Amino acid sequence: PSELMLTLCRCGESLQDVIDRVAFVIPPVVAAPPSLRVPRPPPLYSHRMRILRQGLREHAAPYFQQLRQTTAPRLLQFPELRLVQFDSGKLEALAILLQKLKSEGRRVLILSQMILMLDILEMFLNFHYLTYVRIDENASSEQRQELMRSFNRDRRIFCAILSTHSRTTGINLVEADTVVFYDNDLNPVMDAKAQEWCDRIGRCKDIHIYRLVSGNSIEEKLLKNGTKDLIREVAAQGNDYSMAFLTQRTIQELFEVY
Amino acid sequence: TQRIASHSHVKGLGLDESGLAKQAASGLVGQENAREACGVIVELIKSKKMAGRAVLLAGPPGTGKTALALAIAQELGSKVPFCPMVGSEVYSTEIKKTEVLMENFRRAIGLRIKETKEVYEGEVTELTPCETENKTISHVIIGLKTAKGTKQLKLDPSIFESLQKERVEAGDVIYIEANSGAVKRQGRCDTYATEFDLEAEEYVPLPKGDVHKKKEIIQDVTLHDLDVANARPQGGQDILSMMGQLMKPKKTEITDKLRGEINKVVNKYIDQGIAELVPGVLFVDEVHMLDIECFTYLHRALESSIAPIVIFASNRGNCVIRGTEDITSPHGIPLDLLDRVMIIRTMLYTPQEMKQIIKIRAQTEGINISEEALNHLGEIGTKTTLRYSVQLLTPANLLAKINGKDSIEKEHVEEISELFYDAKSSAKILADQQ
Amino acid sequence: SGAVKRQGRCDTYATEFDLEAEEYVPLPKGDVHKKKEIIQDVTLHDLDVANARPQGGQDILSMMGQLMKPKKTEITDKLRGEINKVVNKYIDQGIAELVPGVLFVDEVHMLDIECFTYLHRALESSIAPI
Amino acid sequence: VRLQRICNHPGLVEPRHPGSSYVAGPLEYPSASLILKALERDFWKEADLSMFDLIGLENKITRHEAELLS
Amino acid sequence: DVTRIERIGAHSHIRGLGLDDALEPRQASQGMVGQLAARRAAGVVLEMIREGKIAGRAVLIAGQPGTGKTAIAMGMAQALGPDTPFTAIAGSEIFSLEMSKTEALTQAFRRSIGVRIKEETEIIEGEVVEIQIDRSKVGKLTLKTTEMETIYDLGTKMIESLTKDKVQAGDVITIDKATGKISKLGRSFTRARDGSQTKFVQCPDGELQKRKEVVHTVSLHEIDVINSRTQGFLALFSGDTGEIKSEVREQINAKVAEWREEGKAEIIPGVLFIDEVHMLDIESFSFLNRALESDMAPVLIMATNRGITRIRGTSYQSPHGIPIDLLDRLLIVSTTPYSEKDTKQILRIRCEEEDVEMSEDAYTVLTRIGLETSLRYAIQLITAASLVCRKRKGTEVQVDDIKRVYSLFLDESRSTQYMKEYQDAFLFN
Amino acid sequence: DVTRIERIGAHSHIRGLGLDDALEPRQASQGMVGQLAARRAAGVVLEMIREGKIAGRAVLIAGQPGTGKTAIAMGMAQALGPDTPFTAIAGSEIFSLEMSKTEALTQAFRRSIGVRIKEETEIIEGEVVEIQIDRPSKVGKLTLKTTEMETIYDLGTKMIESLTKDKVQAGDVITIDKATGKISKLGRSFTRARDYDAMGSQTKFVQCPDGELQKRKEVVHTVSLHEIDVINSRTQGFLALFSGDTGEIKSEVREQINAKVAEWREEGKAEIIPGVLFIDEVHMLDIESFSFLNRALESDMAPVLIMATNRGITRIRGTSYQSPHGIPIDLLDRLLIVSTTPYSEKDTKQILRIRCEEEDVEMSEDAYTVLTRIGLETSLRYAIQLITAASLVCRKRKGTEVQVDDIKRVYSLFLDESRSTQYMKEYQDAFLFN
Amino acid sequence: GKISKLGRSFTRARDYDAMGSQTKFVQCPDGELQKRKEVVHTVSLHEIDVINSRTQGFLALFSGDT
Repeated sequence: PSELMLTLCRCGESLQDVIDRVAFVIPPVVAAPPSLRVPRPPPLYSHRMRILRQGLREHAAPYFQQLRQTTAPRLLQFPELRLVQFDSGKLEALAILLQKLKSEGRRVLILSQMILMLDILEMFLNFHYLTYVRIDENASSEQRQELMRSFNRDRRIFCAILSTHSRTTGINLVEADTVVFYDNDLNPVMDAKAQEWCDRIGRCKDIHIYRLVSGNSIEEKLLKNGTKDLIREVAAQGNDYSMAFLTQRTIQELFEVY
Repeated sequence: TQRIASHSHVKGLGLDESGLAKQAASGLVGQENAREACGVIVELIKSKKMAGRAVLLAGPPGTGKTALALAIAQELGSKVPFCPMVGSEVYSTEIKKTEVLMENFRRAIGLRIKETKEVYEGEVTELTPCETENKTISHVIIGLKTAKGTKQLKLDPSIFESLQKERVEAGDVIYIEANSGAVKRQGRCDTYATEFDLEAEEYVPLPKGDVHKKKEIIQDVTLHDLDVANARPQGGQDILSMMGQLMKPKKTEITDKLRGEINKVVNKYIDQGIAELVPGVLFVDEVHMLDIECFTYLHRALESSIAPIVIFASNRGNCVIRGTEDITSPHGIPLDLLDRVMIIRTMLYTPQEMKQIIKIRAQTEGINISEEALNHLGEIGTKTTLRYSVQLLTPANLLAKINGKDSIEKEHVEEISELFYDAKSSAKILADQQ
Repeated sequence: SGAVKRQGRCDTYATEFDLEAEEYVPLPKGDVHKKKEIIQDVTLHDLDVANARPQGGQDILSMMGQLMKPKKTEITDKLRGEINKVVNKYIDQGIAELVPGVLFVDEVHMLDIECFTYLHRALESSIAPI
Repeated sequence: VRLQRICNHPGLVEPRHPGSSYVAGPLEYPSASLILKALERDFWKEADLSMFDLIGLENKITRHEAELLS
Repeated sequence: DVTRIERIGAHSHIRGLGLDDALEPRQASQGMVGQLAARRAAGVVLEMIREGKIAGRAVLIAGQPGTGKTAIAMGMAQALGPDTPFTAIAGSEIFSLEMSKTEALTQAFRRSIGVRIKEETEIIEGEVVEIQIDRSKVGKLTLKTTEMETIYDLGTKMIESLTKDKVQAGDVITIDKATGKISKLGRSFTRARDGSQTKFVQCPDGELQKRKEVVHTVSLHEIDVINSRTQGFLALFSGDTGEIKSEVREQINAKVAEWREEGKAEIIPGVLFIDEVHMLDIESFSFLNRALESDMAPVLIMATNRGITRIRGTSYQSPHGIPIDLLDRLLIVSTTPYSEKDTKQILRIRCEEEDVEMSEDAYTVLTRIGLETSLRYAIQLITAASLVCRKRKGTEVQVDDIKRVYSLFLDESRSTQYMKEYQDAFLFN
Repeated sequence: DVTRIERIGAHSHIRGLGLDDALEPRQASQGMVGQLAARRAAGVVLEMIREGKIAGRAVLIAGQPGTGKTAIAMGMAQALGPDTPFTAIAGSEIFSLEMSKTEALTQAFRRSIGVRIKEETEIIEGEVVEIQIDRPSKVGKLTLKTTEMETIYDLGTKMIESLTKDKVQAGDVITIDKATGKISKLGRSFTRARDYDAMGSQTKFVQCPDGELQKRKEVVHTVSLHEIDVINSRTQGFLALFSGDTGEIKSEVREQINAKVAEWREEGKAEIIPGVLFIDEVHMLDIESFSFLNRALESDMAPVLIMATNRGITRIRGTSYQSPHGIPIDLLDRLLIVSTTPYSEKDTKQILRIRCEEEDVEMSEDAYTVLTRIGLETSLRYAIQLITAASLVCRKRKGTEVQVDDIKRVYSLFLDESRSTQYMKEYQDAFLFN
Repeated sequence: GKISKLGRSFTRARDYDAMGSQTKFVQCPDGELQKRKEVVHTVSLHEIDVINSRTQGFLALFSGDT
């Protein structure tokens, strides 16, 4: 009369686990029922419909939540969260790096020049169940100092996310022995500010630094060859001094791949 | 990598800029007259002026009737609808045959609608009902928080019940679509991630956009989707609709009134600039399996002003029409329907064309083959049929791989032909050896 | 019986509200205790088919029977027998009169052999019509 | 700059969006009020055929109702 | 131009019967050509229809294929207009798995009889620039109208209904005096100034309480389906009607007659058109024998070519594939084959509808081809020839384009010959 | 003793095809004997199935009755293994009242294609060292350990709910899904206290987990396309997987599912595992079914089709025509034919030897010779059936080996078709409706 | 328990029936409350099958919808 025949997905599991994994189809359209409109409904018809709907609602009240849960349609898909990691190889490498560092018991600082990339990193870290603290331009100096101290005092937080363009004064010490750079800006002043904070992170403990680079691309061209030293003048110079300051040889060297 | 199929080598009709057919292009070789005719039909379809024009591809088996129909689909591109069908599908248990035909007619008419979607998303700061007798909930007040701000909203009690649906509470992140009233609880905010060492909740970040957003998108639908969505309504909130949805769903014999109303509102969308119509193609392969009732219904359907372009295919001779029990007619089709149709004649292939197609299928399947084995396969194709000769390539390649060779030779083809027999040879065994 | 209905608000209340959703009704005339004899004519219309699927009701199953598809079902001979019994009882009590009528089957050649063979027994019945 | 944005994450340029259905709305079929007044009849010529309701199955049964009969 | 859902089809060019006031047909008028006797007979039948006194009349249109009987029926439909019902079906459509053949014909008959009802309403209108409504509830309807403002005292027991369905500042609404309903127009520019597809009207006009009569034409089938079930009107769209009980139909007939005699309704008889009636069977024709004897029956029109042909469901043969029991109960209209001049004029009309220019030599060649093979084949070559002309950047269709298309696309007469040349290659002869 | 549900069937002795690494068949191996060419061809087809590149290839096994067509099919099934699908049906099974023939064949086609879905999960797995719940809103604390490490967790409310509903207590070994907090209990490492009366189940013990308490692991789930169709066909449509109320799944659902599976394949989530559909006695199919198969085999998601039939020139069902194998030549051109020959004296003897081993029956050599001559004279299946009867007859006389007299005894008791027909012709007046 | 309701007396009226006085009277009890009695139920086998086939399969006994 009863048995474990409901294990239709193999490897045990309740069948709702597999249903959630492969249920994605939505109607192309969906529409509400047609409405019968008359200028003046008769009294008896409306009375009957009122009685019928009141009775159905009142008598389905014990069943109601499960009822409308079973019946309701699926109208939204949303992207899967794993596609965040899959769409970027830097996040694919960062997953391995952060898993290794968490196995080592380490704590990290992750830095990027773009505020939006921090918004994506929040979703990545939630996908890997990692707690974090965020600092950016929109955070006030009071909020920034308080959140940095919250990261420093509390070991429950695995990592800290910072905008490279919102460093600001006030940070006296960091309770972390590892740093990851998601990107490097074209402005040499931010490179100088990065290299200085690689030093004033502190000699109280030995530290490591990581920098993610997209292979076979402009990031590898700028980093390994050091082509930024040719571009460096434009940040202070501005565009108006010379339209073609970057030579054709520089363009050929930079914008190329094997 | 995608799996190889019978017509995967076909990429188009291979016609030049002047409309004439190149001898070998886009996976097709020969059959130049039919390819030029199919190009004219492609020009007919892309003009979007005509309705109900019908075409029949007629010829012996194996001459490429299905390939040219699929070559039209490649030439049109994915933007135009192309609804393939086979005549056996009309015999449903749920609905009558003419309904199946009319449903497939409507599937081939596309519609690109600009839709404006109102969405609310944010962390639920608070959630308080407001109720009173006219006893019942007049509305629910909800607050939402995002990185760019916060806002207080009052919403319908249907959305309030759709919030109790997801077990939504303060601090949870949600996504509401006001057009349908659909609600999704994405999860709890990441601010509360550190509050426990272990908790069953799934955490998501705070939304970064505005609390209320107004977005414009373009939706690809057919007329059949609009018909079905209103025939069996699914997006309601009344109790009666929910009871009706508990019934087992089956296809119903949709009326002409509903289709007329859908045509009316589609015309209103087009006049308002909201929507664009994209009429397409219906492809009924093996129409000889349709019966006389189906053929007779197509007289009225093909004469409609809404109908798409239709492509038929048949290989029969002076065969008996199904359902008539003594009436022979060409192509297994009645004369009266055949009068309403332009016929494209498909021819048999020469040995050189067979060899060329075999080489194309070999390089499509990833197979190297010597010229001797290719000539032997061409001889086999002339002796038996093209399709039999093509099917020997993969087994011969497997035998060559088992032998350590990287290419087919004649001995492998000989061994495969000895192992696997064709229909004519097997029939000779049945008739002579018995 | 227990039947109650508001026919409507009285017509003298024309200035009670500036709008309405239900129309007013005038007073009735004659004595308040209205009373007269009536006659109604029926067949299976509300006897066999009425007792096949119970219309009305107040449980869940009757209510969601009210929105199921109406489908004809093959009524049992036993229900017809009980219907005949109660109708005979009420004829004996005198509040009902039996009026046999006529069935006209035009194009009778279109019936099947099974239909004719059933019509043998059907015409041999004592309750059958002309 | 655009290539660097692509190198970081493609969602910085072309984010994925949720798929969804095209909400069409109701058709609003109109008709007159007398159509709903069909099959209505009048009180002095209708209803109260409950004497033939064999399927009522009300409280208690014939084994006790026979005493009520006599 | 933007593509509407209606596009050019087989019978789009005809827009009526080309008849003068004396029902005498013109040689070419309203898209129709020739068939003078049949067109005159159709005009007589049309005058019989629109008078509406005589019930259950049946007509058959017969002739060879391609002689325009379906075109005649479409012309009758266009000349009759939308104010009278015109139900069109094929004979194959009654073979439903949901219902019997007789039930399908029954509700096809009833879709062709309209019931016309006029209803009176009282309605108030005003612009929602602001609402000073509290919700018991209190309000004064602070709305605007061009003649004088829509301020108006409100009954306190129902003011929540005014605020129920999201009435918001920057809108225009209408209110019913007796029903109490409220409806909205949306983001009007005069009120919403400070959305797409909203009512872009200005501030409303009139003396607030405006009288309005509304006319509804409802078929008997709609009355049947609506009253058969609690939410039966959905079945009109889904087609989930079962076999409607006979008890419902006679009650509705009695009620409709009562409304007609009481003056509360008007009966509008229409037409049922069944193309290709030779798919019907003996059972269907036998039902049609007695269905046409009802006073509430429409005019019936039928089309079939045939000769002496087997009746479906039988081994018997009869003229037109119809039993003679039914042929006695109808009048037969005969369509003759077309001449050279009529064929040429039809091709001229079709080229005009398709927006195609051709040379006179091209017209001559296409008229030769039309008589040689078929009219519908020649009509098909117009579009293909225009497309071939367009690809070579031509302005008018020439004889060479038609010869090219004739070489590419071929008709049954040549396809059958080429098939017979490869008889063993083609299957199951 | 211990009779499991699988007992000795007709093809239980077959466990493979008995082929060399070079696909060359052995004279007797894996229960198969004889049919060298057919077994070699089946091995080539099995390699085609294993590589999985080519879609919709069709094979027919043909020959007289009793020649091992079905045996070759089960040999392919056993050699292929359980990881790849192998859907087997009879041709009569498609004639359903719930659905059309085309729908049934579509479901059968899609049952034979596997989707190997793969995803990452994080678990917490450890021996429960301590748990505390301060129920009065509830709060609590949990402690877990492995052989390597221990950790204390401050619990959230919903985790406490899950722990209480599962009645987790110390000494248990559990696995906690980090994504949703589902708990699964693996066993116990410590006994419950013996002071407690009546709760004294002995049970069995499980070792402590090793390594980290929290781990990330890959998990693979396999589902067919038909399962995805039925789940997405309607709300609560999963019940139709068992009940079979899958009536006429809409085509748009299947198109959406195919697109989603393809994009999953490109996005690294899933792998397509194309299997085999086997239709034994395919001559029961109607002309409409074969016409549908013509187009169904041209899809890229099509599996390998295998069919078995014995007919010669024979009527096609649903028609008055005749063709080889009772199959139209439209389909026979699309497939390769494998021919099985009748068995010789030695092959029959080896089959009977293998069958005696499966049934645990010992017979003398004279008995084997006599049964071989009987099988050559009447049929192989009759001689196989006599083995069990002869063994029972030997057993009831308390014998140890089946002798010639037992075989002759059962030959007298049980009749074959030829003798029964002869004796029926003697009583031809007594038998009914000749 | 399974409590049930048979009738009522309306003690204000006495010795009236079938006219417009005391019309709602049904019966008065006539014996001691422990009314043990034997009752016999006649039923066909098919009715037992129909009653047992569904939760409320007895409705099919009227409609014939078995």
